[PDB]
Amino acid sequence: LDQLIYIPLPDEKSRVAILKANLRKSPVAKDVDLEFLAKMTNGFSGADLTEICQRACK
Amino acid sequence: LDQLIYIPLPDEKSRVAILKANLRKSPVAKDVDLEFLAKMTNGFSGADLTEICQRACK
Amino acid sequence: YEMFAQTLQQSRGFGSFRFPSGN
Amino acid sequence: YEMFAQTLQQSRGFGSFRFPSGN
Repeated sequence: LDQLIYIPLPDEKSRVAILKANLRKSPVAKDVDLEFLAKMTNGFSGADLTEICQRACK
Repeated sequence: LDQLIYIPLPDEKSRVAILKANLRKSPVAKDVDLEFLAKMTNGFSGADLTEICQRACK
Repeated sequence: YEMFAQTLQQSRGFGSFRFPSGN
Repeated sequence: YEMFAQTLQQSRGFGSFRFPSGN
């Protein structure tokens, strides 16, 4: 194992794409502004966004 | 000294009022949206907001 | 037990979170 | 700071304390 690769926390565009990808199973309403959510969260990882989506569905 | 009083980090409205109070000396342009700034910052204290305003003036 | 319960608190913030009501 | 604030909590109890309403 030679190549060391660092994987940081996601930025705004990646959080947009993560929130889009974690919601293709559920039907959401079209007035939900996901870009506003991704702008508001800074230190979140992917598991945190998945936790938010799961609590909403619950 | 009897009464213990805890003073937390400021919330959104307090950050709005801090950014307004730290700019009465300088002339700012009227298209600056301070409420957007106060919505974006969460863990900032008063010294951080004063630092931002000072770097802008510089 | 109260201290371990407070270690599981949410982020100190995000109350009164609202989307922009834009028509 | 939150933990030191919780060390200054009152006794975990005594909420809804009421005198006996005796005529």
